[PDB]
Amino acid sequence: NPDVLLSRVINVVRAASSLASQDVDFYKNLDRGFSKDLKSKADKLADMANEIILSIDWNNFGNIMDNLLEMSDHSLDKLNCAINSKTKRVEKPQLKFKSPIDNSESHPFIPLLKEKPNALKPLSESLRLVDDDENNPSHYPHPYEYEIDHQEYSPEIL
Amino acid sequence: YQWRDLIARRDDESPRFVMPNQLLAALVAYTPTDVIGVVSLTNGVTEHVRQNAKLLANLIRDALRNIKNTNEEATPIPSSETKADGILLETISVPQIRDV
Amino acid sequence: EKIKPYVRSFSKALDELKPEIEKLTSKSLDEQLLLLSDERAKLELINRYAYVLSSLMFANMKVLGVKDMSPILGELKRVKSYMDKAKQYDNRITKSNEKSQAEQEKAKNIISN
Repeated sequence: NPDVLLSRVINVVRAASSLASQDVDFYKNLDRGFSKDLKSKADKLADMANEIILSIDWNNFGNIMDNLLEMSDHSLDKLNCAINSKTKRVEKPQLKFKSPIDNSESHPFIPLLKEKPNALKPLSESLRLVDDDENNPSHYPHPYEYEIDHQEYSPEIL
Repeated sequence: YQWRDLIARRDDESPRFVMPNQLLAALVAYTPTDVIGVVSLTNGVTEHVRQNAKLLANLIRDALRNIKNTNEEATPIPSSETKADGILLETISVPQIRDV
Repeated sequence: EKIKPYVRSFSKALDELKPEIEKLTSKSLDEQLLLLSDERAKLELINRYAYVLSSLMFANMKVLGVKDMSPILGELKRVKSYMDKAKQYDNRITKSNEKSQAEQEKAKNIISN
C-alpha cells in the first residue's frame, strides 16, 4: 500500500543518489553513445514528472508545488479553528457533523432510515437491491411505498 | 462548467458560490490568456476562482488551441457537390441516350 | 565494468517504479480528494503527492548532475515541514483520548473495591 509504495520510492531515491556520487566529465571526451542510454533514462524520469504535472492540471513543478502547499495549509487552519472554538464571523454548520459530507454519489441514495414504525412491510423487505431494467436504471425503493399505497386514512380528515 | 461542478462537489459549495454565471461569461467573451486578466473582471471576483486563477489562465490557453484546428478544415468540404452530381451521368450509359 | 551494475540497478528500479506511478496517477487528484470524506485522510494524500514529486525532481537533478542543489533540497524540507505538522497534530489528539480512557479504568477499580 502507501508504506510499501513509499519504501519503493525511497529505494529509487538512493539509487538516484549513488549516480550523483560518481563524476563523469572525464567521460564526456570518450563516448557519445553512453549519454544516449543515460539520456533515455533521464527522459523516462522527466516523463513521469510531466504526467504528474498533467494530473495537477521546472517552472511547472514550482507553480504546482505552491498550489499543493496552499491547499495543505488551509486544511490544518480549518482543523485548528474547529478545535479552538470547541467584526462578524461566518458560521457554517456542515463541518461540525459526525458523519462528514459525501458528494461523491458513487452509489444510489441509501435511505438513512434505521427504524420503521407503523410498518406493513418489514424494513428488511424494504431495504433491497433490484436489477436495472433495460428500459429503466435501477433505484433504491422508497421504504414506505407500500405503507403509502395500502395504509388507511383516519376517518376524521374525510 | 465541468471544473466548477468539480470544485463545488469537492468543497461542498453551490456552483454560483464557486463562480457566478456573469463572471463565467466574462471568461468566455474576453478570454484572458494570462493570470492578470482572470482576477480583474467586471465588478468583483469570488474566492474560489481567485486561488485557481492560474489554472483558469492555463485553461484558456488549453481551450484556445482546439478552436484554431477546426477553421482550416472547413473550406474543402463545400466543393465536391457538383462532382457528386457528375457520377450519375457517368454511370448512365451513353448508348441508351441515343436509344431513347 | 564497475559503473554498469549501478546503471542496471537504477534502470530496473525505474521499471519497478513506473507501473506504480501509473497505478497511482490513474485518477485525477481532485477525483481522489472528492472520494474521501475525512479531512485527516485528505491531508495525507496531499503530503504524499508533494513527497513523490519532490523526490522524483530530486532524483532527476542528480541524474543531470546540475551544479547547485540548494533549490531542490529546499522543496524537500518544505515537504518534511508539512508532513511533520501533520504528524504532530495526530499525536496531540491521541493523548487527549488516552486521558479520558484512563479515568474509566479508575472508575472500574473503585467499583470493584
